[PDB]
Amino acid sequence: MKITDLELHAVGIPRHTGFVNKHVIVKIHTDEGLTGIGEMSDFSHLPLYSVDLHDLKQGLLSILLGQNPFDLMKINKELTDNFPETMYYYEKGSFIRNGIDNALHDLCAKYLDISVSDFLGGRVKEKIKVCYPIFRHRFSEEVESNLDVVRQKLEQGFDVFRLYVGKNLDADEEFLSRVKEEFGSRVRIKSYDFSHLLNWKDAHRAIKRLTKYDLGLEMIESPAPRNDFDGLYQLRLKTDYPISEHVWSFKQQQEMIKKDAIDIFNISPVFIGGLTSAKKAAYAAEVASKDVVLGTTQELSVGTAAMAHLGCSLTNINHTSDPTGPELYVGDVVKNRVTYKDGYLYAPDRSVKGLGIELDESLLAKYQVPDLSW
Amino acid sequence: MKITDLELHAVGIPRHTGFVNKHVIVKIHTDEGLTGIGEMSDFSHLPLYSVDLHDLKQGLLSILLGQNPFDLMKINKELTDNFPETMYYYEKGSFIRNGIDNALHDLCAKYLDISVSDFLGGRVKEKIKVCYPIFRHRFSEEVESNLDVVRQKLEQGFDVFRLYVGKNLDADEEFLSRVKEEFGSRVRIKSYDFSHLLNWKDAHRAIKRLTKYDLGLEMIESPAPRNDFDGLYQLRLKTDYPISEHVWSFKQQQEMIKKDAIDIFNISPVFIGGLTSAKKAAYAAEVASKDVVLGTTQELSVGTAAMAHLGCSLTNINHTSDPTGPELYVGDVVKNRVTYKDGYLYAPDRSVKGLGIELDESLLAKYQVPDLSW
Amino acid sequence: MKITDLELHAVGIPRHTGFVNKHVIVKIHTDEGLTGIGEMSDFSHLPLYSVDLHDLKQGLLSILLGQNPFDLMKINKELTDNFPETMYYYEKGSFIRNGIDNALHDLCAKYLDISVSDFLGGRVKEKIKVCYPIFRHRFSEEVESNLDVVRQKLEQGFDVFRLYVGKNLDADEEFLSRVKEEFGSRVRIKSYDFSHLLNWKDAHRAIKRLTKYDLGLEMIESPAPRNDFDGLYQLRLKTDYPISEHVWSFKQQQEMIKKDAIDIFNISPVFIGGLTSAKKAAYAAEVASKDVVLGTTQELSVGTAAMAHLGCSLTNINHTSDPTGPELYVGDVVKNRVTYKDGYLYAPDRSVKGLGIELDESLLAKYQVPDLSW
Amino acid sequence: MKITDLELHAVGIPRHTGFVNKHVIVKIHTDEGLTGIGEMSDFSHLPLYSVDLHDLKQGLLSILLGQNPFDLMKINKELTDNFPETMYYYEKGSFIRNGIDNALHDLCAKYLDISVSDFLGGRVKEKIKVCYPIFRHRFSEEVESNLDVVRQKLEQGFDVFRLYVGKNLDADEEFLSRVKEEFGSRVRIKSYDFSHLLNWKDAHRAIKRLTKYDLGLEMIESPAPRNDFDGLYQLRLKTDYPISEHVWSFKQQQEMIKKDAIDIFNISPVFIGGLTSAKKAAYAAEVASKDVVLGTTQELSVGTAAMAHLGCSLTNINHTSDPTGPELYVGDVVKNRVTYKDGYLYAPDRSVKGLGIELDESLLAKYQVPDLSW
Ligand SMILES: [Mg+2]
Ligand SMILES: [Mg+2]
Ligand SMILES: [Mg+2]
Ligand SMILES: [Mg+2]
Ligand SMILES: [Mg+2]
Ligand SMILES: [Mg+2]
Ligand SMILES: [Mg+2]
Ligand SMILES: [Mg+2]
Repeated sequence: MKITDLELHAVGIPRHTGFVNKHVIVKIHTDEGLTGIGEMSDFSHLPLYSVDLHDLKQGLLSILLGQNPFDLMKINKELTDNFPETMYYYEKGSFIRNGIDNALHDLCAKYLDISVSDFLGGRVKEKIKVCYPIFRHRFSEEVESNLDVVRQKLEQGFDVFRLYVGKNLDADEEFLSRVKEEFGSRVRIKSYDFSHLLNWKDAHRAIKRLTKYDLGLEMIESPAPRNDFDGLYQLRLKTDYPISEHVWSFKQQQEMIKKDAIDIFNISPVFIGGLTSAKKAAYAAEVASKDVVLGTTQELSVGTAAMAHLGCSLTNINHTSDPTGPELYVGDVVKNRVTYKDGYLYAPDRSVKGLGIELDESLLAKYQVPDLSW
Repeated sequence: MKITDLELHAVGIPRHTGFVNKHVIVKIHTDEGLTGIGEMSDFSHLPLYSVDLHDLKQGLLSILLGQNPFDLMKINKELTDNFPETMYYYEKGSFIRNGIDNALHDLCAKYLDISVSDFLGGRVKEKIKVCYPIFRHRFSEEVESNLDVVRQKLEQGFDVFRLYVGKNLDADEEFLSRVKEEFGSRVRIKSYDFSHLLNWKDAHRAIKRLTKYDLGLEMIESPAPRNDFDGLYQLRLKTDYPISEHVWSFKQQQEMIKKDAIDIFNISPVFIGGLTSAKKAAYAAEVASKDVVLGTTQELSVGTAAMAHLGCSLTNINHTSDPTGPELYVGDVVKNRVTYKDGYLYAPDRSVKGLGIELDESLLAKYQVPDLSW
Repeated sequence: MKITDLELHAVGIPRHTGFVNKHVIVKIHTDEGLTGIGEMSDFSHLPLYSVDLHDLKQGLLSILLGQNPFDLMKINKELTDNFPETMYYYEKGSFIRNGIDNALHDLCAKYLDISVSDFLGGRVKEKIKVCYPIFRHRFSEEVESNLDVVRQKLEQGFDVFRLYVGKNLDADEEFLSRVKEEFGSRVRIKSYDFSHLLNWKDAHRAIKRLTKYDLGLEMIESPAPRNDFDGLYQLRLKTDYPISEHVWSFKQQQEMIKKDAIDIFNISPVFIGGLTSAKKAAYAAEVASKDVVLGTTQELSVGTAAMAHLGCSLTNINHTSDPTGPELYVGDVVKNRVTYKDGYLYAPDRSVKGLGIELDESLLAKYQVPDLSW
Repeated sequence: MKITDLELHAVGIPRHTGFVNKHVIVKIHTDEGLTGIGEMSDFSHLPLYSVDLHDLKQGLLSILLGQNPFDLMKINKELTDNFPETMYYYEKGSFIRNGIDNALHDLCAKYLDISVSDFLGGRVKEKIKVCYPIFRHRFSEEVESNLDVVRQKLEQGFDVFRLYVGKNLDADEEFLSRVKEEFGSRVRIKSYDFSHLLNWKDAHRAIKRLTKYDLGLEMIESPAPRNDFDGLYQLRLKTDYPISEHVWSFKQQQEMIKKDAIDIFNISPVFIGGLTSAKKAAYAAEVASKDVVLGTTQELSVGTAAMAHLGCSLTNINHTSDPTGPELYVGDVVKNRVTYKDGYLYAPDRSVKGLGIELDESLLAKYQVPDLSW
């Protein structure tokens, strides 16, 4: 059983807001005709340079050609050797490794005629609670528009949201006051996300006035600069609420564990390099008796499905997660877009082998983009 | 696909030394006729009390009956809920969980018609280097006998050994001097194992005189009392050689990681509760950029095979391991025992489904024992 | 003067709630006809396995046979060698050592024709204040039932209780509000016990809202996971109230002392291995200028009497203790069940030699159980 | 059973060197005619003031009169309340409490018709290894004289000595060189005692040149100023050999434990206030997994016997102790002095009740002194 070819399809699916994110859909072919599909989700992040996909395909074929897809540990070591972890949130090498490793999981599962769920340790639950994002306000003039978003997603079933804060605290505060006023307990904002834009002391001040509003608040995310482990720790000690942070490299995670800097590890395959790497991160968290939540970069259906299977196999997810990427796009490239019901992401049909998602050649062709250029 | 019955066979296989260790061979049956086999290896350790196997079978059936063997994460959480980690090296609950989880791996692999190796992440190598143990001297009068053991195992291919030290340093020293003298570089003693019997400062003194002899020395193991994390750390700082310690609970491992107390994590399924738990421990080590070696409690072929598959799937095993249990027994309960050659333990033929080991009913009957009584 | 035989009687005494706890009553016979009695209190705790009493009797006879009961230090070292401390709250080896050491105290005292009190250092007081437990609420619907419990025990003299909290804070809060309302200062809740189910930060949040009600509150017990010494310390620093924790091993106690992690050491013979071990723990606490309280696992009269003698001999017990085990059972196996008056546990009659409690063969036969099976 | 009177006899027994040390022999009488004897050993230490024995007798009678001698915990708390621990090596209050508590142990044991050994926890061994002291050299001219002392005590059975060092390192070095030369391995110097006269760094330098000679060296004692816990710790880290220090108060011991400042706790009843306090110190050491040795202030037979019983009841004495006080005096006030054989102190005949030592009125009369004046 061996890998014989690889395909990288660049696609651009516009968000309802108009901005077009670029993704790379992965196909790994074998000698027995089985093909695994994966997704190098959202390349549209800084740094402001783009990867040559023709060159990339050659490099990856050099790595995978002739290999046994079941040698996940071996292949992942080789992938990491060529695309080293960078300690940077949006390292493009992580997105690349992610697409390949996830496609490998789909491939192996298909070969074994089982769901990716059964290749990941089975089911602990059938679905995980997720939230819809409300992006940070810059002016109080945006509050009204965001209240409309909340009302709309709420009727569609999303009763939990996460709010990006830090730019305009007066606006953040107005929004929260308005939601509490109009929706009462009908809606919950499980997280106030600072996205690393404030130093911990400024975050503490913000946290102090924002938490005046507690609508089912579960965590404060990224309340310190990237990799400021000591700052996270100090803030963790002054904050009643759990502190969460994204995991972007094992080195970074190792340091936050050693220092007991955070309470919840926000893990997402795309940022750590795939399902294999995400499981390791999740297990490291488990060994350290720490909670986990699934994060997101706004992936499409194929990338979101990966997390659906992973999330339903973990025993240490006790809070609301973030993967609602499909909700932000006008379309996708699959035959069956992932489904959200009552603010929940369900694991794909367990009787369907592989990832449980199927690509649609017509859509792949429709959203096709020449390259990943900016 | 569900579990329908469970069998626990207590057996007593005498060591070449005469002492009879007791083990419990596990069989997990399903509705489709597939059966997984496992081993609750060596119950003959303190505390000086024994488990009622009739009661145990009922308790475990209560847990497993009707479950889908592929729900490893779910089942393991339930197993840990009923047999909590104890922070004690020889917690019998660990041996119990181990036998069940390993049998589940064999069961799932058989169902999928693949080797346990392919269910664990594939192969990184086809074999791992192991060592044969030379137990601690009490009197210098024992040195000669142990030199005979070294000469015998060496001609059988074992060129690497581990030496238990700490009781009689003069005897330890004579042995090492004699081996260096007679065998030169033909033999290596990869570890000096104190087995937690000395406080770190006394170990440091011992390490100082013993390391005068360096025959391919790779590590100093358990040079401090059980759970003395601070002592291990201090000793790690004063010792040039890597410090290794057995992993017996996630809490203990978490603390040694946070404190950077050791250099090599000695992991063995039996002491941590099975393959699922051992993989998590191995991955936590990997995430922390720490080395791993496979340890042992002197298991039989079924338990040793588990480590053979695990060991060949890990990318962070860069030292010699310890599983040579079968070499200490006069027999086993399998059709074909594990295979050693030139001091290496080979992972069973990847073409064979399951664990690649098969029970022998007549041998099971032959070594059968009524209970686990002392 | 030597030990000639040993007897282990397994018994099951149902609680008023119906659940039947199993205990093992101990009898140690000598060559001079004197017999010491002890109690391996409440074996009904996880792990979910049970000890073979036939095997256990053989192992213990192997240890005790022919020994001089007055060699307590020697015998206890040997007991600990065979039943090592585990760092786990409910290590069955502790229960076993406890029953033997306590029976030895009874035996020696009888031989000397003095009360166990006079063998333990005499009297500092004649009784110690204790409290009755109110188990944790899961639903607010249980509050009424627990208020009835409080009213009933209060009229029987128990004006002090301990409350298990952490599962449903809204329910915990309602209960406390209701008691303050109905009983005012007539009743005191000396402790809010989290039983290690919350990580320290979540406990801190709970402590913050629960302590809004202070009905003679004396301590916050186990507000962190088992063995989370650093967490206890951090919480100790953020909490005005004393922090208490159970002592289950010398290693654990040593760490909480070194780190100044807690304010009150909750000591109970059953969890530390007997009177000899409990005295050492109490004295270590004294040397460290730390307060002590006697804890419980809900023992019967024989086990409770042990604590009555111990408690009245210590000079560092300045808070309310927990041993009201007999109050939860429908019966016992003694001729004289322990005395509770005005919420106080009195030390047995000092003029009666030994423990001051006598077994009742008829009751022993009535509550006899064939084994410790689950 | 109650205390009815107390007697304090001041005595002066000259050392073979001529200097006359003063001690106070204690007698505690009861209503049943039983009398306990104790010893307030060696009052001849700074500070340069002396205690009024007439006043002291009144103060102690005020405390003890009418009390039940078996109330050791109660009486000791009261003794400590009136003679608080001082954190100073030679606090006279400790000597005072010691004499009373030890007399109480003798009294209780006599009442029960058992050996003090059986009142202290029994026997673990029948004797403990001790050493003879060689006082510090000031001039190299003293070396010869001390070699004569070694040769003399060696033929009498004392093959182990302790050497006081620090004043003249050249002399210390010559002595050690001369002993190694003349006696070879016939003699051992188990400890180099600095007696707190050097700051830790100067001690380290001394330790470096003195340990060039290792004649069965077991420990380095008091290598730092009194109560310099941090200095002891730092030195403990730079020294291969165990570091030992005398225990003179629970506060001091608590700090050395918390800081892990030493390896061996040198405990002596006289410096800590008696058998009751010495046992607590020994147990605190045990709970902390630390080794213990019995120290000395050069007591007579009654005080030395106390340690003989204590020493043979402890399980954590794994090194040579120091009580050879009787060997330095020309006489005593007992009918039969303690027994040494081959460098061991034997616990008095266990079949003899009480301390196993009896006073000689004739000797008491001939050695009596008017007071404790300097
Ligand atoms: Mg975020
Ligand atoms: Mg993105
Ligand atoms: Mg080992
Ligand atoms: Mg073993
Ligand atoms: Mg409690
Ligand atoms: Mg209990
Ligand atoms: Mg000294
Ligand atoms: Mg003196």
